[PDB]
Parts: sequence; structure tokens; C-alpha cells
Amino acid sequence: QTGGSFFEPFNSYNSGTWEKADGYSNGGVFNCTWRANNVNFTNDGKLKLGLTSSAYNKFDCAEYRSTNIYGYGLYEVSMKPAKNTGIVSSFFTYTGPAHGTQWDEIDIEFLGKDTTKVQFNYYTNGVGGHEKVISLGFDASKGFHTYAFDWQPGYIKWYVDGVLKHTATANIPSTPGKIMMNLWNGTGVDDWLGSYNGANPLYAEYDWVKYTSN
Ligand SMILES: *CCCCO[C@@H]1O[C@H](CO)[C@@H](O[C@@H]2O[C@H](CO)[C@@H](O)[C@H](O)[C@H]2O)[C@H](O)[C@H]1O
Ligand SMILES: [Ca+2]
Repeated sequence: QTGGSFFEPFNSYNSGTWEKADGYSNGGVFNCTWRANNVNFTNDGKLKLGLTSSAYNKFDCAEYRSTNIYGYGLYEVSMKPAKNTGIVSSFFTYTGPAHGTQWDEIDIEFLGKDTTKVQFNYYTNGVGGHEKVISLGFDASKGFHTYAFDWQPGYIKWYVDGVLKHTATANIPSTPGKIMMNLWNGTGVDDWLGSYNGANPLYAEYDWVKYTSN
């Protein structure tokens, strides 16, 4: 059925790949407008997503999304999140009503508030609440480390620097989704994220992405 294996080095933009979110806010708990102009590719070949103030307590943030959808297989990122309260840095897979399907996502989240920790979650058809905070013995934000999840029909495995950190066993997502990375600040969730203190510009770097199909 879907999208085949690729390897993204982030030195050449080309069509039918990836698209940026621009000029709209996801609302609720994302307290920033997505700006296409906050997705910058560097000359050494790393996507650089940023969080910036447009106006005083008015912030803009950054999202990148694959045009195609991807299934079952191995997902790999080399990435450096932003450390700072009240923010998230992620790489996930997503589909939603938004796309005309059941909301299916698996994810890796770096809560800027603690980047010596990662949050593993997934959502099958709206039900999520499967969050696993693992403690990586380093600061994710002092450098580039590889983060994989093996999405399968029976389990989801998660790997930090080739080390198995978490497996998921009950009700695993089964709709193909887009690969999505972003940097956003939140409202309401002071509890989960901490409070964003207004500090900017913040940025998460993504060195490369690889999806290996089965
Ligand atoms: C799982 C926790 C992190 C993000 O959750 C989901 O993020 C999606 C992308 O940021 C978002 O879906 C997008 O919403 C916009 C606004 O309607 C659409 O343009 C896009 O098609 C859709 O994927 C979800 O809102 C959220 O659950
Ligand atoms: Ca690159």
C-alpha cells in the first residue's frame, strides 16, 4: 500500500516531499502561529525550526510535514531540541480527522523544561495517554543523538542511540500518517510543560530523517 523508504540529508529542497505550516495557529494549547519563515535549512544541512516573538506576548513557532504517508517500519531522527520552559520539540507520525482518518500518532517529545528526559507517547483513534518518560543519561540539547521508533502491527519499540528504551504492546496505531517535526510553546498545560517564560529565539535542529519500510 503506501510511502517507501527514504533518507533525508537536508541539503536540497525538492518537490513532493515536505510542507511547512504557515499563517495559522493549531490553537487550544499551542500558543503560537506557525510560520513557514521559521523553517530554515542551513548550508551544512540541518533543518532549523525556530520560536520567535513577532510582538511582545505574541510568538510564532515552526512545523514541517511530509506530503506522503508512511506506515509500518523503522523511523530515525538525528536531532537537537531546544531547552527552555513551556515548550515542546517533537518528531511524530500523524493522521487525524484533519486528513479524513482515525487520529493515529506515535511520538517522541522533548519537553524544553527537561531535556535529560524524553516522552514517548502514541494515540490510537483518539485514545492516547500512554506516555513514558524515559531518562536519557545526557542532555539531548547539547548535541545530535539518534532517536528511533520501530512502528510494527504488534508493538512499537523506541531506541535512543541504538538502545532500546521502550516497547508498546496494546492497541498499536494502524493508519499511515505524515512525519512531522515542530517547535511550539503552550498555554494551560503549565503542569506538563511548565510555563513558557517568553524567552526567544529558541530553535530545534534536525540533522537527518530516515524511514525504512518493511
Ligand atoms: C500528539 C501531540 C503533538 C501534536 O498533536 C497534533 O498535531 C498536529 C500537527 O501539529 C495537529 O494536526 C494538524 O492540525 C492543523 C490545524 O487543524 C491541520 O492543518 C493539519 O492537517 C493537522 O494535521 C493536531 O491538531 C494535534 O492533535
Ligand atoms: Ca542534513
